[PDB]
Amino acid sequence: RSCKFSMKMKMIDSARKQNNFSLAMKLLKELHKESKTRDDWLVSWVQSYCRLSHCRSRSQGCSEQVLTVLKTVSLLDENNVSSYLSKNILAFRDQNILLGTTYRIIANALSSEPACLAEIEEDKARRILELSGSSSEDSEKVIAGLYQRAFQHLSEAVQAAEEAAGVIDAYMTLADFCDQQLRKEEENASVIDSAELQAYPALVVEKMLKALKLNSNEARLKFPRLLQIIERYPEETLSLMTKEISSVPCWQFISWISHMVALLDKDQAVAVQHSVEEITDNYPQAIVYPFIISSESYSFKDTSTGHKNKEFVARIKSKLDQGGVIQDFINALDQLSNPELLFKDWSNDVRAELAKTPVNKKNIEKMYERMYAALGDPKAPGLGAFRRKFIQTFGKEFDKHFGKGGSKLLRMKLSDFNDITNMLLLKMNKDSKPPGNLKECSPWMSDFKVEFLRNELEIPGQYDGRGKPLPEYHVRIAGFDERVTVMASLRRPKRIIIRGHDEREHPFLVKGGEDLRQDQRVEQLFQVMNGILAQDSACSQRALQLRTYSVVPMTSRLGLIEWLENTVTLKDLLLNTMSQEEKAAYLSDPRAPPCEYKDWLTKMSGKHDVGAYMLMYKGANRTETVTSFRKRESKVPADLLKRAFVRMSTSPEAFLALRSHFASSHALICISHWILGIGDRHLNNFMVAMETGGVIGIDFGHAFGSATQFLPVPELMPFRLTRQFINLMLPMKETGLMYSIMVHALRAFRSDPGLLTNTMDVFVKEPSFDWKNFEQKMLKKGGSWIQEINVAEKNWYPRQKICYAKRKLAGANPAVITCDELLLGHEKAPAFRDYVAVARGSKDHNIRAQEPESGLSEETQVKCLMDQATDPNILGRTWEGWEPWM
Amino acid sequence: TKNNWEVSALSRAAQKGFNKVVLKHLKKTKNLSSNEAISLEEIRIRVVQMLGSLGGQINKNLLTVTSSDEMMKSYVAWDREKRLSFAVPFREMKPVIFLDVFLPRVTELALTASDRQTKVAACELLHSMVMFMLGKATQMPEGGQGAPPMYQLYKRTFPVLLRLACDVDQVTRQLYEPLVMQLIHWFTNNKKFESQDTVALLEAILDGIVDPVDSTLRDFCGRCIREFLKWSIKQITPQQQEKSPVNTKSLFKRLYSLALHPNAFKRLGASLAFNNIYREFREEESLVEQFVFEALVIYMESLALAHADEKSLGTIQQCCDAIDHLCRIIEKKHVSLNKAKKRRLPRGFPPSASLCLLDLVKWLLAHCGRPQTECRHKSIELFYKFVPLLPGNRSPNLWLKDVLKEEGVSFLINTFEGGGCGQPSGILAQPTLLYLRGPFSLQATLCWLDLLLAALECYNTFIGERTVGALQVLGTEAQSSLLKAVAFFLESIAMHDIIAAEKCSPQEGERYNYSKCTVVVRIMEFTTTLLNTSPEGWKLLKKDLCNTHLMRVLVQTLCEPASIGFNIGDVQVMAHLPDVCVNLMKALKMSPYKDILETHLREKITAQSIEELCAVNL
Ligand SMILES: Nc1ncnc2c1ncn2[C@@H]1O[C@H](COP(=O)(O)OP(=O)(O)OP(=O)(O)O)[C@@H](O)[C@H]1O
Repeated sequence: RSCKFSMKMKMIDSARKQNNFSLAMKLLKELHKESKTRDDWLVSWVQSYCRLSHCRSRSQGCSEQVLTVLKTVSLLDENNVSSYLSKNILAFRDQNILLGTTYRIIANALSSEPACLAEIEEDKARRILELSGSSSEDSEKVIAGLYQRAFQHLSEAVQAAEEAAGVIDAYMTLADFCDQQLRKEEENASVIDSAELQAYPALVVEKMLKALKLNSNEARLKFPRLLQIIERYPEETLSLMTKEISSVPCWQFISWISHMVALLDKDQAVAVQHSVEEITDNYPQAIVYPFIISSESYSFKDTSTGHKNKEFVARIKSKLDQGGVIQDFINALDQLSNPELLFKDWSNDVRAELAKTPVNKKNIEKMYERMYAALGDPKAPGLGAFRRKFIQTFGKEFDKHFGKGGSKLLRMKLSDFNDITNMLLLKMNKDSKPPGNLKECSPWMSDFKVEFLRNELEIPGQYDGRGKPLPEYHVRIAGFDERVTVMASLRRPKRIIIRGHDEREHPFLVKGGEDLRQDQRVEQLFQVMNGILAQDSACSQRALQLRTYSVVPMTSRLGLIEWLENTVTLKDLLLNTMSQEEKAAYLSDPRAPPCEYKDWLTKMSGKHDVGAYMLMYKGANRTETVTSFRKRESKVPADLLKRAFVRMSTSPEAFLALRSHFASSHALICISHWILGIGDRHLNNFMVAMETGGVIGIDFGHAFGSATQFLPVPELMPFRLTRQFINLMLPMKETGLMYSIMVHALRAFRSDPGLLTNTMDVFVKEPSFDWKNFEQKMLKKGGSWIQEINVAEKNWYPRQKICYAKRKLAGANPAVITCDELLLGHEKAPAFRDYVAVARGSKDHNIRAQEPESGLSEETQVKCLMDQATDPNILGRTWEGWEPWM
Repeated sequence: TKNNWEVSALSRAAQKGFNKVVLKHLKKTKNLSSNEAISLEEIRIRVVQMLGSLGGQINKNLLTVTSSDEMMKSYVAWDREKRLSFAVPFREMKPVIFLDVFLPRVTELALTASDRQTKVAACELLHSMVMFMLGKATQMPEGGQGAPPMYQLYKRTFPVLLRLACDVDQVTRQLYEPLVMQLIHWFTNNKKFESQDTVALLEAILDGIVDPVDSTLRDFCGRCIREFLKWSIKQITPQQQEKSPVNTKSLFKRLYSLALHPNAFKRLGASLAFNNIYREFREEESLVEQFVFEALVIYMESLALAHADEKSLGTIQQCCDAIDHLCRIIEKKHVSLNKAKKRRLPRGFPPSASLCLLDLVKWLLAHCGRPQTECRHKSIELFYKFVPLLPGNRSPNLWLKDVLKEEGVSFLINTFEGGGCGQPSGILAQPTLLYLRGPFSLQATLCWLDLLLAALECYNTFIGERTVGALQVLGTEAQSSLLKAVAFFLESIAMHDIIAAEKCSPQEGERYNYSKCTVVVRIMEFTTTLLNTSPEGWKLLKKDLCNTHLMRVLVQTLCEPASIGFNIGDVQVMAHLPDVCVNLMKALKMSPYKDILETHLREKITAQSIEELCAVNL
């Protein structure tokens, strides 16, 4: 009989885990009799019932969630304490954490809609009021008393939990409840409430770090909340966080090692210093490149505190770089840039410097020194058979056309500096050659020769930060290849190969010209994203994960991208699929869509340039755009992706598996790029793994919403859902698998909204170069928002980007976020009203227009967000390079 | 396997009725009951019963595709285009079937079948399909499109052939052991040596040797690398050697990369590789000179890496044999191996343009005191074998005397007590324990006991083999710390200090006790070397070595050696303990310590003890 009882209890646990509550309720209903025969069986029964009722009260709304959980308090402050809840400490821990979650569920049911308390039943409403202990209120203290009951039971659970895998969960549930209680008061203006929540941050920080010491992923993804909570509660939690980090093992911060070395200047860099100095001790190859990028902006703010931080940064610099081999590698990668691009960036940044009054020579010397160290003085730190050919034909046009730097150029002359700079640039774009082998490109990497004595360089991108690193297995640089191909792409990066010590080729992409920290923070957000999906059950069933690569920013204007192997771009997959007549009639036909779009733009505008767009926005109605987009889109061949997947798969089983994996991965990256709004999603920014079929998204240059702010033509679609995707799913449509994967992913993201918007603190703490440049190009014009947001408050621009991201992940119309971005960036354009009247819909022919501005639901959001992305009115007016017909 | 009732003497008897002759036949055939072995059908039933009795959660590990990348990496074709078209000759039609679609089923059916008729049929079909693949590759129009590039099919077919050629079945081994060798003979021809397919075959062999399951597969791909070398330095022209991606320089480079790998199977694979190619290495002279020093330092460092592994993998047993082969190579060509050419510089050396046998003898002498055991013994043995064949052919007694005088006495003590050359570690900096900078973890204690063993083995070998007299090194003229280390160990570690008195798991107690008992035995051998080798200088070993602590340890390992921590499960150490105890007690007879030994044995071995043992019932 005891065996039959235990087997039925395990079946009930499995039925609860598989969301079979209607079966588990019957199987547990017929064990209520036998459970009373013993005390063990009664405790295990009521814990099974209470846990089943907690899992049951998620789909039910308020006034049906509180009913389902209210029957489980009526039998838990009852008996079984008689010699059994005193003998078993684990049953006491489970008992307390179950009753704490019970009171938490009631208090959170009575808080979003606190007009439901007497809207259930009077006996049960009096049961609520007598459970809290506070009396004779309507809604003012019953919720606070239930909160105090939940906190009391969870604290008893932690005290009974300290005597892993069993204590981690009580730790995390208490810290999660207390962090939610700390987050609930950010939008209420009260000091009584702050005075009763002030005991919480210590019991957040200490318990979360004591969970992280027991090898927990769920505490490791909640570390930017710890680094954020000191900015809000510094005097009760900074020394506690300082002493509680020090027992945590050495390696659980290597993923967060770009938050730490950028927080290493602020007035909270005392709780981070032991971990930074010991990572510098143990693994002086993880922290080096973030230190070299972070050390260019620190601004130590002379006080009695800041000298310690100056000396700490100096000692970290002394502990790293140990022979200059990393700095030599950086300076040897800086040689394989086209100098014409560096000249272009120098001229643009000088023009941005001179376009502001009261322009001084206090900060023009700092720009002339680097361009003279790079594109001036020939006796350099190092160069090769390309830079000397550059310099001995163009440096003599610098010492007379400007002359000496800070003694002749310092006139204002923005009309005349632009004259001479253009007059040199028009000859500088007519002598550049694609540089050949590495014997002419950088004569350090060619004869690298590892054996100096012992200066070992790892290949960057490693140290994922999810376990003990074991740095012996990491492949180290033992040579370079003698091939570099330069890809044109309007900006020219270089594909090199780092020959490892295991006699293998490791291709990397070296791009110079732009700051690359934004790619790195986007990939860090993707790593947080597919750690969020891995703990959500509906996404861990389908195994939804985002394919991330490693981006290593070394300095500004220098970074390394990992080059993934045996992938092709999406446009190459779609052009190799076509036959000889299809490719010919697509690249060369007056009636092909690449030419017909330009002809139709000229027939709707009269102009040939980028102005043809802004004259066809206001100039064209819906129908002339929609029917011409359909007539354009009916010209390309229909089933290209189906043809590629039939050509690459063995059988019908393999074709269904490859098509489901392609559609599932692309539907995951659509919602993932929309959450942190990425643009420039043309077909050369998607890569497909040719061995697995999955899609990889690259190039996060327009990372937060900026393709619809800082562009001469705005991008109004949230992601890429053109015709060649939705004809892969035929005979069915996009409303099946792609929609359902998007619902599950967006629901997991909106389950815990805190993690993604707490990871983004690095965007406002250490802002990149392109975000300060976008801040100055946004502060130039000024529009409606200037009388609404404070410009003298903070850096304020990544705070606004986090406000948009948090706002759309709180439930928001994607039509609203897009027109808000057009309002924020495209004021005083002639066609701004048409921009909003396109990006908002048409009220009878769309679903994104007859929806509320916010408060939106889970399925409704993606239902009005797929409407925007495949809309012929929007897709008929998009940049020609995007190719919205494909 | 339907075996019904045939025409037996039971059926023809039972066809006429049910009578006593059928009873006689049943008591014969039914009651044979001698024995019968287990068949394949009973095994298949037991495998289903095993999979049912593991459960349901353990159960679905037979379908080990639970990672999503190994899910989706099994749905793509082996090559995108269909190669191996076959026009089936009927009389009038010749339709085309593509044999690419049969390859993944036939390969797994030839590897894992359990049915010998299915397995033999699959092996024959795979053989003829590989022949079809080699024929269809060399077709008549052009190498680009008139010859299909079937690199993608070769890349997945070659490991199957490598496993089939070491298969335990007799027929498939007779079938695929010649096919692999014929295939290496063809792919190391002049016609297809710069190809990408011979790179695929070489990569398949070098991924065969590192395989962490099948030892037979590693043993066979060693012969495959040997055949690759033997037919790649013969069929081709000698100047086209050093222009191929698969030449012997790049092969040896990839061998060294395998040899210094942290994973034990890759080092074991590189060791097997040299153990199979040492003949064709030693019989080529413009290759052996530049590479023998580099290869010896690589394999010595691989053996030093093989110290911290698990002692059923046998990386030590292969790596020492590889080192012995390089040794004997150096022996046969030593008359030219002590010129001063510019060889390929071994890693870790300071840079030079001359490479002789002399600085290699200096290197081995520098690494005599390293902590890692078998590398230390091999370094010492190689030094003692490389001295007499040099300029002048001096003994080590002369050579080390000269090097000792022209560099100082404490140079030798720094090589011995200073543990290894790439660190300033050793028992110079830690004579006692008393400090290790931490909470006294167990990997630190083994490191110190192992450093004590290193310095002890160095001193014992150099004093016992008459190269250096004991009086000049153990006297105080350069301030060694060995006798202080020995004194500390016998004082407070040797007797009882298992995990209890070394902090001032039960499974970690044995890994301690092995390293403690080996240094007890090595202390005793060092003492006997002192008392037999220097019958003038026993005065130095008075305050530390030969005292009541050594005699208490000696009478304890004499009478009850389990109490010190020796395990009786070993038999070599327990058979060796008689010899070291008798040699120490025999060397303690021609010494003034004879009396203290006799009073230590007189306390523990008496006549009253023998009367007390036998007064009990036995
Ligand atoms: N992570 C990567 N893995 C493999 N290939 C890449 C990767 N990133 C870029 N590439 C290759 O490099 C080329 C350009 O890359 P990318 O788009 O990132 O730089 P870019 O073109 O300067 O940026 P943008 O697309 O904004 O112009 C592409 O054609 C692509 O094939």
